[PDB]
Amino acid sequence: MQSNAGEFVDLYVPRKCSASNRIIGAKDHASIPMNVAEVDKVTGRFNGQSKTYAICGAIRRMGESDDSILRLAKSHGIVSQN
Amino acid sequence: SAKIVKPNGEKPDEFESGISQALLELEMNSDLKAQLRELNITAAKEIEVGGGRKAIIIFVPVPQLKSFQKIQVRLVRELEKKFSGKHVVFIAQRRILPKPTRKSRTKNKQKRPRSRTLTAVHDAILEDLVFPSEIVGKRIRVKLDGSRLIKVHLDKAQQNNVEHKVETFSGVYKKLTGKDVNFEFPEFQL
Amino acid sequence: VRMNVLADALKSINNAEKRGKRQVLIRPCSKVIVRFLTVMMKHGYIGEFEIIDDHRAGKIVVNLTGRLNKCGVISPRFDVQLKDLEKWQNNLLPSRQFGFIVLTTSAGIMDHEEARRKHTGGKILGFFF
Amino acid sequence: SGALDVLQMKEEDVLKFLAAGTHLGGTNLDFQMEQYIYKRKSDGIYIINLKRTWEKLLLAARAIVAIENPADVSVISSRNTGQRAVLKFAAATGATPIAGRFTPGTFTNQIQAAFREPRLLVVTDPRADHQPLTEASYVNLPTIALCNTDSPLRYVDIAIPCNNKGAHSVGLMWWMLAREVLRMRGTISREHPWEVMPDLYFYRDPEE
Amino acid sequence: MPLAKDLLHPSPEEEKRKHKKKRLVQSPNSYFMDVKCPGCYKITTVFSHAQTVVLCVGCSTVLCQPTGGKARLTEGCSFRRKQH
Amino acid sequence: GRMHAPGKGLSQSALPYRRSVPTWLKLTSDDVKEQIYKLAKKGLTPSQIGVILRDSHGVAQVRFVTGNKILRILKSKGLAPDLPEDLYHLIKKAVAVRKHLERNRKDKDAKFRLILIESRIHRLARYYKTKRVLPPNWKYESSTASALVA
RNA sequence: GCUGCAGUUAAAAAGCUCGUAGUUGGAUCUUGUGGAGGGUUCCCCGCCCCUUGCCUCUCGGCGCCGGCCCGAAGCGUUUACUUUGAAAAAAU
Repeated sequence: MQSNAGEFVDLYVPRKCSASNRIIGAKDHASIPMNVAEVDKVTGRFNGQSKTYAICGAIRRMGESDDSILRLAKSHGIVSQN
Repeated sequence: SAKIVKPNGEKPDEFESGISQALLELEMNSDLKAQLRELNITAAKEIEVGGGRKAIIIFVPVPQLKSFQKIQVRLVRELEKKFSGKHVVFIAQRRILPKPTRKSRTKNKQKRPRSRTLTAVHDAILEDLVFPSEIVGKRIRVKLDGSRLIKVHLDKAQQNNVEHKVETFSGVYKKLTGKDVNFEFPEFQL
Repeated sequence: VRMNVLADALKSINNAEKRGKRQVLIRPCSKVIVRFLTVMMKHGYIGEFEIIDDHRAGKIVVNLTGRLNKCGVISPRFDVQLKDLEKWQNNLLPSRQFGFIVLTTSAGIMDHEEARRKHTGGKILGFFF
Repeated sequence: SGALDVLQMKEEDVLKFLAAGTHLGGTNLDFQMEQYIYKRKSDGIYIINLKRTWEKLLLAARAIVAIENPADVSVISSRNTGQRAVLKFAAATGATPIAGRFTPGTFTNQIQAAFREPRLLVVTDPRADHQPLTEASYVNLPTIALCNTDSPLRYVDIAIPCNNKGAHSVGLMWWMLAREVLRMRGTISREHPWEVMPDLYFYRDPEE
Repeated sequence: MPLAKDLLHPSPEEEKRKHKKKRLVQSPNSYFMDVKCPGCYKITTVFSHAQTVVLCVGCSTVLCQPTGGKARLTEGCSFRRKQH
Repeated sequence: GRMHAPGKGLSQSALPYRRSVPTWLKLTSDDVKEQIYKLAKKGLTPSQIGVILRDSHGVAQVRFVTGNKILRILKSKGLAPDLPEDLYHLIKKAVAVRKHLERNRKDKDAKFRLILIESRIHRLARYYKTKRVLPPNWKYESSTASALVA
């Protein structure tokens, strides 16, 4: 958040989950980032740069996460057709 | 002749006269006369597209519209070759009215028919462009900049016939209405 | 029955947004509902929407994000007079920095920030933020 | 996937899946477990697809790789069949096994001499190991597991469908899991057959 | 819902197995059929849920027995769509 | 829901999107008219007429092959009935109820049900009389029921 | 308790239904382009058919070269609504 002074106020900007486009708390203990490791996709070996996601605790605890992680990954690798 | 076989509406134009001439000539000829009848049109017009092609429009009186729609393909085929490389399509000449309030003056003489309103005409116009396929669905999409694109799902009866005409209808519709259209076919039909 | 069409529409989008759905089904379509959702789209609270056509009253399908929080109806439809406006705008909005009460005027349907710049009051329809 | 054939289905493994009866699946469905089933049989059996198994195996495995230190991807199983399997798993790839009765409060406590604090979990059968799953959402652990066709999905980020009512279906699936992680992280990859047997990942079973 | 729903486009035929007015675009599920039973060579056309006895003017003159559902045929012959 | 029963149901007919179907139809507009006129002679009424056309002929509806409907076709002749069939069928019914009540006077159930059907006449009438499809002097009575049924 | 209350058990829904007044009531009958004011399309003249709907004219000005053109005169089916004016004693 930016004032007319140009002072960039607010203690931190909180992360916004890709599960359902909404923002998690600071004591929500069911909200998990999950790092998937990319591979070269020519031999099948680790290659550097991870794809990281984040999911909110609310959709997790009702049990929607299995579809959400699949849908996110389906538009990338290592699922492209299921 | 050729300048007096189409009633008022763009009476002296070279191409338009040459269309009417060979049109009525064929209808009197005995080559086919079981789907052709001597009648008059009511106008004609030639309008291009950005596809690098021209297309002719033939209007009709509209109660006579039923007979023109009968042959419509054989006839159009002959005129595709006679005016080479141009598509030819029939349409119906439909009047459209201002609101009964507050532009043109009236004494509320009539009710403003709902078969002479604006919306009823633009629906009827769409039926003529893709006449040999008929229309199974319509859907519409709205864009983030307030534009609208009107998808039209057409029957797969006579699919190929209008699928080599599929772009040229869109440039036609733009000029006649003002509206944007696209076409598609499904794989599912009643 | 369904005496208020607009009132039945918005409750759906409210319920749906809470669960996290990003496609919905709203019926019946009305022209009033179209221009409503147009305003809600421009500002960027919802995405593009598709009007299925029938020959009855239509049905609408919407693409939405988690940005929406609450859109309400106000029944009955009160008048506003551009000094009554401020009294309203306090009550329906959580802030002075965001949210838009919507209304209809003789200059067409629009948000309140826009209506004040046309200098015309009118009848209030709903709100959102 | 998108790799040429080195991250795609192999002719060999299809035979192993079908010999161990993984394709067969229980007589019930959920509203989340109907996107991996194709259809039902003449019989009450519901037939899991193996194409759908294969993709889910991979991105599951790629996440298990992604930790820098593998010594804290804590595997858990309490049913008898998945005991012998997990022990060889956590010997092969660096992990910490928890066999048998969980003893709850493992990650919640601060004072307990069996305290653990992993990052991931890989659980067999959600509805036998419900205690660690519930406890996962108090310490922000991602979760992976093997679902039947009717196990409840809730605190399961990614599933890896299986038959898992016992037999060879259990041990085979843990063996395949350990094959993949070594191809990707290690240098065991050669795309020519691994020495280790799926035989010694199966259940001990009452002996002769 | 899994929150992956597609309502823009219908399902292959799982949309076409629901109640007829809960389909995206309404349709009947009834149809006609062009029937020609032995001995009266004419193309009769009959509705599937006829509700009434249908006659033929030849030797045959009975073709349906009314039922609440699809009417029973007196002789099991002839089914067409026809066309649309 | 039902106006004097608690039930809430569905059985409403659903028409197709396309109305030029099924595109093989024998007979055309003028032909349909004479086909209709014959039926009204025989004692059929507009609802029955459309059934007997639809079931055994290529017509789906007369709405979809002419600009008219079954009632308007009869009206152009002047062969239309003097009051709606709808109104008639209510009045036709209520006389039989009154007969059963005279034959059996301990049937309180019947007495109740008559009040429902009775009120349903008056409500229906209050549509018609404002639309000038009846005389504005017309009123429902015991006496008028007797005369209109026989 | 209109804004802004409550009615399973804390005070509390007529035994039940019908019914006139009252209150409330589905969908449906128009969008794009040059100039001008503000962006990069979009919100005072006009254009596709419409554009402050029409005429009919005649009396009293403006024109241009007897002849011709356009402001004022009836109004757009009616209300509410909204916006502007007029109009309002002082003290408070």
